[PDB]
Amino acid sequence: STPLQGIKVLDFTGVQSGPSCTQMLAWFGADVIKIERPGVGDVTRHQLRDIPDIDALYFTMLNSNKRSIELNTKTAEGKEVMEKLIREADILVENFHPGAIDHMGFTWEHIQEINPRLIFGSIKGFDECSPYVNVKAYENVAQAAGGAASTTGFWDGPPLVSAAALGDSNTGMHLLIGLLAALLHREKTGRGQRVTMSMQDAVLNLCRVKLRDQQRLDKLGYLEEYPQYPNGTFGDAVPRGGNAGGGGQPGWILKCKGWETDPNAYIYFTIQEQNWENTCKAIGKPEWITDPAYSTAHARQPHIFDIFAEIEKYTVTIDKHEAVAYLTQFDIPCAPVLSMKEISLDPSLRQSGSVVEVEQPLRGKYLTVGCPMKFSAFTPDIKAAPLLGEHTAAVLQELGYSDDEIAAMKQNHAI
Amino acid sequence: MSTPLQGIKVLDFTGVQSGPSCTQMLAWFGADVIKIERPGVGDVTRHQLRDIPDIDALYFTMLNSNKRSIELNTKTAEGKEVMEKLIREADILVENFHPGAIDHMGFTWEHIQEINPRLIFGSIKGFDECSPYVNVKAYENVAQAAGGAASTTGFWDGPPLVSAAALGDSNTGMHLLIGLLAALLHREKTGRGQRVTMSMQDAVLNLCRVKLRDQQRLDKLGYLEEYPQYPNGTFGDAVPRGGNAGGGGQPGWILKCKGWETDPNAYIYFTIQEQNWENTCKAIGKPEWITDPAYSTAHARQPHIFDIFAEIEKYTVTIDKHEAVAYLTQFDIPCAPVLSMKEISLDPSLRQSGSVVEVEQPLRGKYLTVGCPMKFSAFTPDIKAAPLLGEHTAAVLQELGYSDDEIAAMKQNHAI
Ligand SMILES: CC(=O)SCCNC(=O)CCNC(=O)[C@H](O)C(C)(C)COP(=O)(O)OP(=O)(O)OC[C@H]1O[C@@H](n2cnc3c(N)ncnc32)[C@H](O)[C@@H]1OP(=O)(O)O
Ligand SMILES: CC(=O)SCCNC(=O)CCNC(=O)[C@H](O)C(C)(C)COP(=O)(O)OP(=O)(O)OC[C@H]1O[C@@H](n2cnc3c(N)ncnc32)[C@H](O)[C@@H]1OP(=O)(O)O
Ligand SMILES: O=C([O-])C(=O)[O-]
Ligand SMILES: O=C([O-])C(=O)[O-]
Repeated sequence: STPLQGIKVLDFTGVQSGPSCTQMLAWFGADVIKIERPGVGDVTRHQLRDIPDIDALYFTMLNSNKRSIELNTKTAEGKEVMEKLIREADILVENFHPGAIDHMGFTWEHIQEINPRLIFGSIKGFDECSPYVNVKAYENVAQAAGGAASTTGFWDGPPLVSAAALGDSNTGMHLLIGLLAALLHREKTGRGQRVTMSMQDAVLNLCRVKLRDQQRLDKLGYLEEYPQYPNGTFGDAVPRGGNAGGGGQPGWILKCKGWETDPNAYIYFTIQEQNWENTCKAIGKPEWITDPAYSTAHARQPHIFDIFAEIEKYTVTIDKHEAVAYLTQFDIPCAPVLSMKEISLDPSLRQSGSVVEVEQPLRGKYLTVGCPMKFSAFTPDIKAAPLLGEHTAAVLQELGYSDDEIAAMKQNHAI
Repeated sequence: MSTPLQGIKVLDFTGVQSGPSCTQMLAWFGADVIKIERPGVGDVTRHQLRDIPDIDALYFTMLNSNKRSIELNTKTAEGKEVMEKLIREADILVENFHPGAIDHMGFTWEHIQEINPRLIFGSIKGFDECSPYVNVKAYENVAQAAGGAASTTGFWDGPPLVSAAALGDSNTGMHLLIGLLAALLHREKTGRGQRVTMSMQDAVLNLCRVKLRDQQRLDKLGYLEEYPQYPNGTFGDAVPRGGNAGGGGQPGWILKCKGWETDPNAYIYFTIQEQNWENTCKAIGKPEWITDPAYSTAHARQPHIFDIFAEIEKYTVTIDKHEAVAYLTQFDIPCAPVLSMKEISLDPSLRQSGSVVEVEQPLRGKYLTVGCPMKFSAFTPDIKAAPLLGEHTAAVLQELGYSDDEIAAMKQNHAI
């Protein structure tokens, strides 16, 4: 068995936020029916193609294990099919621009009459209450609005976006939590419900510790662990802190051998509070262990960049991998800045099922990020992403449509 | 009637941020969450970066709302027995201790199963069990380094950069939460618990799926057509940093608005949406660019896209970010202000949506927390104070069936 065996999902989503969510649902065992615009399909099929005329990697990495139907829900037949699908499904997911699904006639209120057991998941850029409620949102728009860009980067540089999908995949993961909770809830109420998740909120959730800092800053007028303390200045808003420890312990990104030509010849190095002695032994500074300018976090802070400068006299003489292999003997929390190339070839990520080679029709092999959490009682089986409308006939037949009904839909551009 | 996890009992061994974010959500969903804490010490976040002397820090109160706290030393004969009885009565056990730590207490996953075959065991670590870094301690930024985020965040002429967002911590907690919910759904069918593990490296990698897409494109082709480096810069063998480029979204950049020279947040993100070129040109008074073949497609714009962004900035710098956005959105341009944490903390709509929540804590009074991020039509989480250390020890022990003599003996023996 799988966790979602028997669950039926209607997947209206496109791009990244919505499809990351329903991809996971499929991996957990749900039957995920991707509803696509006839002749067009999810925009990621044509975005940044690396092989001419076939589905792009953006699409294949987000749509493994799904089924694809072409269905134009703005036709009379399409709306009826859509209604039959809602009637038989457990879950409906959409991440269209605000209004979009409503204007098809498929608003929450109509959905409940058709299927009171259905769980409706909706992703938007912004909440119902927001002044930005009808604003279209892409990844970095949510990063700006959710507090991440404000607090990421350097104090003497611009706001900076994160490479990580804080707005897209992160939001899809947050809706997934809601959908799972809603399934557990339905076990008790006998009812579906609506779950919404905004991109702004998904970003904000991950910046909880910066909202901690803002309150500290409001009360006190300073942040004792930030690079600006005590010889710089604070304004009224949490500032950017470069490569400071954030939610972790004090740390920095340090150069290792190769840095002048290799943009990834670096480590993250943590000065953990209780590990100062080991940290000093590691770098051959036994005289720093009990020196009152060095022995506590509070004393180190005013000259912490001298201390990082001193660790860097060692780290630049060896490869990041050598550097880490040594320092971890001293129980220092550290790790190489791994490039996407190193991650793509890393044997242990293959073994753990974190990076998965999948075979796609026409394309052949590609790599995807696998199911990130591991279960002792089940292993996801990660498969190819569907060709556009590959499963239209089968889905219509499962609903009870005759061959004549299907041929009429095709004639009428409903599929 | 009725919350999603009503009747669910959770044993929460977690400390810091990754495990506690997970169990906080479990509590908001209705679960009874028992935080097991070291006697006289508690979760380290109680003492980290206190803004008020002698009381629980905000790091703690923002991560431990709605939980119960017991002081219990599981290294004592009594503590191990209480722990066993707690595992027998619980649905879920969550831990994020250093590698080895919970094993060395005498309830190994294999031992947990014998005690309660219905129990779901959730475990967070920095790295997976076959990683060469399996025993490495991981904080937030260590996971960001190892998971590919730091490598691909920042500028091409600067260092790797960490993200402010908790990619390693709260993100990993959210990923374990997904596993725990799925495992509860799976138990409805099997009648059995299971172990769910989540590493911090994997949580970061999951959010960088689009950079793994780019690595493969780069391996096949030798270039990334949408990256700032194309076509007039150079590519190496690894996905490079691209500054404020659109990433998984459409081409875009962080642009200066009025005040930028003194306000580090006087900026917007501006997206050039492919199907919106005409409106974009109208917005900026460049009607002549609509069909100019140097401008009319994404492919044609790319070699001189920073000129285009520079031209947008001649408008955006004359006006403040909020006005810039109210104007541009009339043209269907995807944009938003770079909101500071100050703006977010005071934002009325975030209060109205339950996204920023004012909670009243004993001794401290009011604080703000990030609320339950997704919204449910059939239920509203009730977000409460975080527990004082050991506040619920007696209650939990009595629920297990211990007498007053048994509890007094535990206290004498430093088991609580
Ligand atoms: C917000 C964040 O999560 S930050 C990111 C790091 N967090 C993670 O989730 C990654 C996994 N965890 C870790 O790597 C580690 O817990 C770290 C690096 C965060 C911290 O490690 P440390 O502070 O050095 O030790 P840690 O808090 O894990 O445990 C210390 C000891 O307390 C013991 N302990 C914990 N709770 C109890 C208890 N109730 N009774 C008795 N002992 C206890 C542990 O078993 C361990 O003891 P041991 O070395 O004698 O076997
Ligand atoms: C790369 C990233 O950053 S991903 C960010 C994703 N964003 C979200 O998830 C939040 C909500 N999404 C959005 O705001 C938007 O979908 C955007 C901005 C991402 C993209 O929007 P657009 O490309 O302008 O249009 P979108 O794909 O939403 O829909 C366009 C039309 O297709 C229609 N449509 C969708 N599926 C179908 C179908 N099966 N049959 C007929 N029409 C359909 C929609 O109803 C809409 O029509 P309408 O404007 O006449 O009402
Ligand atoms: O959390 C921290 O960074 C600290 O304790 O200094
Ligand atoms: O997705 C993109 O960035 C694109 O299509 O250029």
